[PDB]
Amino acid sequence: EVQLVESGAEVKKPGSSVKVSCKASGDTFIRYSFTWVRQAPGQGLEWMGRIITILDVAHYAPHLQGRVTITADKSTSTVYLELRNLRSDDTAVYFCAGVYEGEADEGEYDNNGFLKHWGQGTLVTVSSASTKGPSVFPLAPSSTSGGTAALGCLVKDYFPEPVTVSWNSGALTSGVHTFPAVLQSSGLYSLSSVVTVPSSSLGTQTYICNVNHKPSNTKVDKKVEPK
Amino acid sequence: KKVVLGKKGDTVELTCTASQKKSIQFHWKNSNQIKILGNQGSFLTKGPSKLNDRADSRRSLWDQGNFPLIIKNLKIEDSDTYICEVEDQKEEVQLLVFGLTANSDTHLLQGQSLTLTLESPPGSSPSVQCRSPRGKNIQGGKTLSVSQLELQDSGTWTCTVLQNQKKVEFKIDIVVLAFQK
Amino acid sequence: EVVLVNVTENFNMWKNDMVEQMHEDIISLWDQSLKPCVKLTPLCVGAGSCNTSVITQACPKVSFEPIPIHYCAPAGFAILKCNNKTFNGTGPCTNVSTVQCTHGIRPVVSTQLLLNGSLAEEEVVIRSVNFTDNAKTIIVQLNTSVEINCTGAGHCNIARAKWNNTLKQIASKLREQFGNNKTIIFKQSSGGDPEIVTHSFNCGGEFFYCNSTQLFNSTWFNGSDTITLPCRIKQIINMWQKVGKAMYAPPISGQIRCSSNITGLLLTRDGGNSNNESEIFRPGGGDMRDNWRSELYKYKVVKI
Amino acid sequence: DIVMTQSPATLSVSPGERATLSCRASESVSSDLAWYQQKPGQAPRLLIYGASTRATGVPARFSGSGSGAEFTLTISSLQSEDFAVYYCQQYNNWPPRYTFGQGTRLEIKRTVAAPSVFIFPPSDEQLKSGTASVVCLLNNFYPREAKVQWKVDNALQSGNSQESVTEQDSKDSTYSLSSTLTLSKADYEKHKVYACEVTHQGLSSPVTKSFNRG
Ligand SMILES: *[C@@H]1O[C@H](CO)[C@@H](O)[C@H](O)[C@H]1NC(C)=O
Ligand SMILES: *[C@@H]1O[C@H](CO)[C@@H](O)[C@H](O)[C@H]1NC(C)=O
Ligand SMILES: *[C@@H]1O[C@H](CO)[C@@H](O)[C@H](O)[C@H]1NC(C)=O
Ligand SMILES: *[C@@H]1O[C@H](CO)[C@@H](O)[C@H](O)[C@H]1NC(C)=O
Ligand SMILES: *[C@@H]1O[C@H](CO)[C@@H](O)[C@H](O)[C@H]1NC(C)=O
Ligand SMILES: *[C@@H]1O[C@H](CO)[C@@H](O)[C@H](O)[C@H]1NC(C)=O
Ligand SMILES: *[C@@H]1O[C@H](CO)[C@@H](O)[C@H](O)[C@H]1NC(C)=O
Ligand SMILES: *[C@@H]1O[C@H](CO)[C@@H](O)[C@H](O)[C@H]1NC(C)=O
Ligand SMILES: *[C@@H]1O[C@H](CO)[C@@H](O)[C@H](O)[C@H]1NC(C)=O
Ligand SMILES: *[C@@H]1O[C@H](CO)[C@@H](O)[C@H](O)[C@H]1NC(C)=O
Ligand SMILES: *[C@@H]1O[C@H](CO)[C@@H](O)[C@H](O)[C@H]1NC(C)=O
Ligand SMILES: *[C@@H]1O[C@H](CO)[C@@H](O)[C@H](O)[C@H]1NC(C)=O
Ligand SMILES: *[C@@H]1O[C@H](CO)[C@@H](O)[C@H](O)[C@H]1NC(C)=O
Repeated sequence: EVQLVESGAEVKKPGSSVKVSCKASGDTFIRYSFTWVRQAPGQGLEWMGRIITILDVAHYAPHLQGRVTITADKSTSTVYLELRNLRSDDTAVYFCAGVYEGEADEGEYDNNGFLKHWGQGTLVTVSSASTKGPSVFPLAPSSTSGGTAALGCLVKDYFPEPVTVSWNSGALTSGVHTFPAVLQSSGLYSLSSVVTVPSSSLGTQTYICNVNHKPSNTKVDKKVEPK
Repeated sequence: KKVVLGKKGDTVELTCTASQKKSIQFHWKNSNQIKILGNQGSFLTKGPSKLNDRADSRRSLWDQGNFPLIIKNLKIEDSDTYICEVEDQKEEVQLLVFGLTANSDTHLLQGQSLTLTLESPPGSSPSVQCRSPRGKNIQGGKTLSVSQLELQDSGTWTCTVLQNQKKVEFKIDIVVLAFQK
Repeated sequence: EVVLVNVTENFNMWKNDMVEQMHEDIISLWDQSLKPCVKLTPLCVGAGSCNTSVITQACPKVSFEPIPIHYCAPAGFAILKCNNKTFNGTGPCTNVSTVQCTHGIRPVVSTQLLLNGSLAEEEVVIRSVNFTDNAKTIIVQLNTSVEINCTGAGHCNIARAKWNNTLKQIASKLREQFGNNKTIIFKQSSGGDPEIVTHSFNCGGEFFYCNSTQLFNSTWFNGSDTITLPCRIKQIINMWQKVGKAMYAPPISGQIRCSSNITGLLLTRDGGNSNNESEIFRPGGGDMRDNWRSELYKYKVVKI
Repeated sequence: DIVMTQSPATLSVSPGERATLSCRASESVSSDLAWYQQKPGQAPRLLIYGASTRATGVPARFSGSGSGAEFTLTISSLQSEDFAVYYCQQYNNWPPRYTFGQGTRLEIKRTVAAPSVFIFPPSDEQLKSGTASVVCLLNNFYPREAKVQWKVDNALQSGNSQESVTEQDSKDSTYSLSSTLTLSKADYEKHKVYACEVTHQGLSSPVTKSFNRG
């Protein structure tokens, strides 16, 4: 079997090109064919193309034909996807995937179209927006009725994805909901992280949300207090 | 009477060109008429020679009337005269394979000796000249020896072997250790 | 058709335009009939920059089955036929006929063994453009055919006794050519492309590659009831028509069977500077013109 | 263009029971049909290829059937780890123009649970930055379907809010939802009462949570 490890996340302006890579380890490289599949946020899988590694021949989806190139470097066991003239709607996770074809070096070739092995994925964000860290605002608990109170942090106006949120430096996980981000009309992302805690615990227990945004090297800690 | 020099362990390409840009029948043989390699239509054949598993051509050039003999991982004993028969004509090329090695692969001390040994085929008599990073020049036949290494001799030496008016270049990395006195 | 009395005509099977014509015809036949999923051909006409031509097309599975071809006289020409039953194909023929067309020739594409062709009418015959040249192919024509049965399950069968009798007849002809006191040795192919290292052929539309070592491993003038050759069906092949590669789809039939008659061989002699009193012969082929020559050696086209 | 269509879009199944997923092709693809499983944040995983052959590491409770233009994925007894999104893939054509179905989301069917609704006014800090985000939280409900409306001074709002919803909770099988209303500070201070109204199967009547600015 083969392990597929892809290159890191990319951030691109519309009109740029991107080249993502995928290292295949663990088996005979030329006995596999490799395929690129992408998935826009909230959407399904989309087949982009597939290279017959032994022949150095790639075939592409019609809607991409002309602006996509798939190559393979047999000397480093590495597969490449290049996407040119990037559009905002090209924002997706890009997966490298592969399948064993038979003893290709001996002329045996199944030409399998299914996909057994998958890389971890590469986020490619295409946007006019520039990198920026989030503003973090408290969602303070109120008079949140019952024996349970709700509180949180609003994590607003950052780009690009992702942002990571924890509570009390990882000591608090029970009852936490960190919502998927939405894309605001400004082209910047926003999310909320909330948690439900005993209301009797307000005033005695301190709650701090830890927000990390690697792209802008920003780390914010926000104490969320009653009032 | 074309002479080509090869390096032991390297790859050499011997050329054979036809008078027209078309794939035709060719065959390479050695001086003892042993078949090395040729084509049968659009397929490659290999003969019962000692070069068999190290011999190849470049088929993407056949349609242009070029039928090279490519030999990888060269050995001294590959030294021979090779003949390409194409268009009822014969191209003769003499191959000489040389190897050059230092006495040790371990790090040397200042003041210690370095000896280089040229490995060569029967019937040849080459001249060797080698030069160290500092400019130290030494010349000889089969064996070249420097009596005492300087610290400044550490690095890549460049040795040129001269045979039949032709020359080939060897690069050999030598380590000479520094010390605190 | 009509025998020409007292007429002596020179033939040269190694320079025969009928061979070139048939070759182009078979290439065209294959292009139209057997389409690969991917086809690759080199193109290095440029300066230090190669441009592999790549064709991708629909590749339907088709049961390939050669049909006899008759060549009749091209406009302005006539076909002459050597009636000498043992003619070597190169020299004067004292018994010549004019014919309207050749016999029906099945254009079998194969290496090593010639299949479904014509048998010699008298004794086994061997032909070469220059026997002294170890690089020139030796065409063997049997006078008795030998059955070879192949299956997509991965092997070809040949009766061992019949094959053994065949080798003895061939070796005796090789002795008669190279020396009465020479030992005749058969050995496996010495190497090259898979298509010529193995006995390769097409059966049921599939490309077979059979290990022929067991057919060529004996010493002459110094087993089991059936010889079973391991075979392999390939999807990626080197093309015989010109330099390139083609890819075909995997088989769709679980019962691929064919039986052919071996009617000839293609051999090469090792040669070399040896004071040794023996000759070594290995299976060869690859140039399909030799296949067409094996049938057309007795014909020539002359302008009226 | 061979179009693959999956049904249903969402399948709700009680743990330990059978699930049947359907895949349809716009024309015949013979048996060149594969099924994949995908969990949030992960790569897809091959389950079935050739219409009915299980990939290595795939439990026997998964089985594929069909040929031509209609296919089925059956999971005979749903385990906790089987709840995911499932995709079919056609790979019959040549030259290759392989296509995927749009997916069937397989989720856990549990009893109805009404949301706990919380409202958060904007923070003083954000107000100082010149903008006002009001957040409505619907916590731990089932099923996923919920309606949230914003009213500002009894005026029904549209086009100025965004919703986000969590993945189904791995412990209690509920969902949570946020709705965020955003206005400029100037518009925010032009009104008094801010209310989010929640409609859900678990609630006999719409639930309203509100606050008076200031
Ligand atoms: C042909 O040969 C025969 C027999 O040798 C002879 O009688 C005759 O004169 C020759 N002339 C022809 C062509 O009839
Ligand atoms: C190869 O062929 C293409 C298409 O005809 C041509 O544009 C290009 O210049 C050629 N050279 C290479 C190696 O790309
Ligand atoms: C028939 O052809 C053979 C081989 O070329 C030749 O040796 C022989 O003399 C021919 N027979 C006659 C009757 O001339
Ligand atoms: C072929 O047969 C002819 C007689 O038809 C003869 O003249 C010629 O020498 C033969 N060639 C060889 C090499 O035996
Ligand atoms: C010439 O060959 C024919 C066969 O076509 C045969 O009948 C005849 O005996 C031969 N000619 C003679 C009389 O030598
Ligand atoms: C075939 O030719 C050989 C000589 O090469 C001979 O011994 C044998 O009898 C012939 N067989 C037939 C069927 O005439
Ligand atoms: C026949 O082959 C030998 C050996 O290669 C060669 O020396 C000779 O020139 C060839 N004869 C002809 C007529 O080409
Ligand atoms: C090959 O098959 C035929 C039947 O088509 C049979 O008569 C013959 O005995 C077989 N030969 C073998 C297995 O060598
Ligand atoms: C032919 O092969 C048989 C086995 O089938 C073997 O016994 C014998 O040695 C061979 N006959 C000879 C050498 O004439
Ligand atoms: C054929 O079989 C023999 C004996 O098993 C083996 O040595 C040889 O390498 C094989 N040849 C090919 C073409 O694989
Ligand atoms: C060659 O044949 C002999 C007997 O004829 C057999 O014992 C030996 O195994 C064979 N060798 C190969 C390479 O198949
Ligand atoms: C030889 O002819 C037989 C019977 O006519 C046929 O079945 C077989 O396919 C042919 N063999 C080849 C390789 O064409
Ligand atoms: C092969 O030849 C034999 C004997 O002439 C015949 O019985 C058989 O039908 C032939 N088989 C094929 C495949 O042509």
